[PDB]
Amino acid sequence: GSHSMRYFDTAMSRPGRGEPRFISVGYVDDTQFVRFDSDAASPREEPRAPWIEQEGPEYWDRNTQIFKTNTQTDRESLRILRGYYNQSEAGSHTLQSMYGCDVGPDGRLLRGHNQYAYDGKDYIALNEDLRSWTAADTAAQITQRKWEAARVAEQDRAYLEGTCVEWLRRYLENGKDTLERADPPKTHVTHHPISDHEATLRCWALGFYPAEITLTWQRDGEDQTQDTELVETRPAGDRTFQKWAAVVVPSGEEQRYTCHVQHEGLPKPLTLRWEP
Amino acid sequence: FLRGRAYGL
Amino acid sequence: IQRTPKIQVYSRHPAENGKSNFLNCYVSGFHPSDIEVDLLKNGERIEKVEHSDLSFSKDWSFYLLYYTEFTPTEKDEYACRVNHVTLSQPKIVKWDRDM
Repeated sequence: GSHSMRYFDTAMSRPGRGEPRFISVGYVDDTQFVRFDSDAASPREEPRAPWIEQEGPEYWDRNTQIFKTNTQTDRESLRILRGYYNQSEAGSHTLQSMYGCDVGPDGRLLRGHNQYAYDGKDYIALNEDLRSWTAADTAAQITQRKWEAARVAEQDRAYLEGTCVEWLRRYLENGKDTLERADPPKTHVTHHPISDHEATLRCWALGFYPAEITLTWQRDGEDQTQDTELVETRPAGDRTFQKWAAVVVPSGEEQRYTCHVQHEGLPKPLTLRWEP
Repeated sequence: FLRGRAYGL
Repeated sequence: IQRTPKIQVYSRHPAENGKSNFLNCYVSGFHPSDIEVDLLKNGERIEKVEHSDLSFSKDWSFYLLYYTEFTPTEKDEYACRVNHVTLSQPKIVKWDRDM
């Protein structure tokens, strides 16, 4: 199927508590493979991604050097952002960025990403065209002007179409036995009375990978979007994910409700009912 | 593989 | 400006009394990133608990998984206690086998 590589970067100022902490976490799909942290001298490889162990000292020296450079740039960006927003030196602020690429089954670029946020709000993002920017406010229009003057979009595009796609193809080949494996959900339906005239039906999906899944309840073949309580997909801690969807139904009507489960690990969607 | 951020905000 | 955490408490595998498992507390949808998370056994803080590396979703909100190896029993009650800037007092979510 399709695959993605993403880095999630966070720089947080902590006045009176040293220089801003900077963290960069890399993912292939829903598998974290590396973590860089300014609080640490060396990167940390994830044990659930042993395929990254394959990389030599040239890879690590170059990535460590890039991370140190990025740490310097983001620390300087936080200082400049305080100024752009007329903020005092007293408060803690956060700068985040996410970037990476999506590739099709052929390994070709489907799309690139490069977005930034300041204090949890969109700041500036590279558009899908990989040439123009979306600036959220007047401060980000200042950055957009500096970046258009320095032709930054050309440099980010070069990374996204080049390095990003090439390295993702390499990680996928090295970790093919795991990264290309979808684990289907293990499913079951539970039933608990709420009152003498209503009961909750809960449809469970456990042990699946990747995280993308669709759980829907239907009543007489109609989606119950508004009446379904859907928890956020959660990590089990062993590479897999879990999710549930519940619906409150009139007692005696349980057989009119069917849970529909869609996941990459399944050849065709599952239809489940409560089995008393 | 990391991307180098040459220009700041 | 600030987002309060969502909290789920659950086990890695379906719980079985006497069988070794992992107790999880997933905190997500919060901003800013500083958060205090404790896993509790019968109201008491479990001293050594591991956690995932700070990351975030497409909407920029942070998430973390706190976990510890455990063996569920009939009498033992587990919970997660979370504190964040958005919360006036710590929020306690109990582990319910069917949640």
